[PDB]
Amino acid sequence: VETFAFQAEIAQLMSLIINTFYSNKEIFLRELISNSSDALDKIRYESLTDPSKLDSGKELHINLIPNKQDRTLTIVDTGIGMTKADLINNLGTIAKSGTKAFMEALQAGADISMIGQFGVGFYSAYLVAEKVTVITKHNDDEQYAWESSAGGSFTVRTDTGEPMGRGTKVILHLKEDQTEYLEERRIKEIVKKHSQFIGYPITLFVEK
Ligand SMILES: COc1ccc(-c2c(-c3cc(Br)c(O)cc3O)noc2NC(C)=O)cc1
Repeated sequence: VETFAFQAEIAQLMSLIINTFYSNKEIFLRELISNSSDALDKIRYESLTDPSKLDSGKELHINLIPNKQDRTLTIVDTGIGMTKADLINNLGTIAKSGTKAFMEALQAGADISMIGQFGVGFYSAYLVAEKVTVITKHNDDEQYAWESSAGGSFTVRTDTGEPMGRGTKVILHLKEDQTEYLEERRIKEIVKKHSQFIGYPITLFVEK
């Protein structure tokens, strides 16, 4: 397990998200579904010139899986997946500029719900999750697990759990007072409100 420090600007963003009073927390789900859609768009596009890129799975879709016993909401997609370099350095490089723009927008009157316009919507997960685990698999690369409970650090390891084929699984370990996001009616409501036109099937699993 390797441990890394967030860039200071990203740590500052995470602290703002965790500490600012803001009731409209449900927007986290739109942001993660949007990221999944983006990753699905990319594998679809690349498959048009190299069909073998779908050897790791032809189905392009998103599953939402609540588990009340583990207190997790999991978002699974079969998108392009992230590489080790994506997780450790490269996406963070991009996030630095988006965070700067977002911060300046907030100071100037914008609200947290506009976060995705700056390319850093992932971090809205910390509105509802005490810990986020991201399991991801890109073609021709290994399966990795990224994880953070904020506080300025994250970890990355090669994942020895169930093989995914290709794509990304975001496991939200929900805060104790945010368990509404495990309820079927609540998730359905949020998907219909904010993610109704996503161009891939979204299957909301039910609990056993
Ligand atoms: C908004 O920035 C993004 C958006 C998506 C990704 C991504 C992902 C990805 C990342 C997150 Br977090 C997520 O919730 C879902 C995803 O499928 N998998 O490959 C990618 N790789 C690419 C290039 O999309 C990475 C950065």
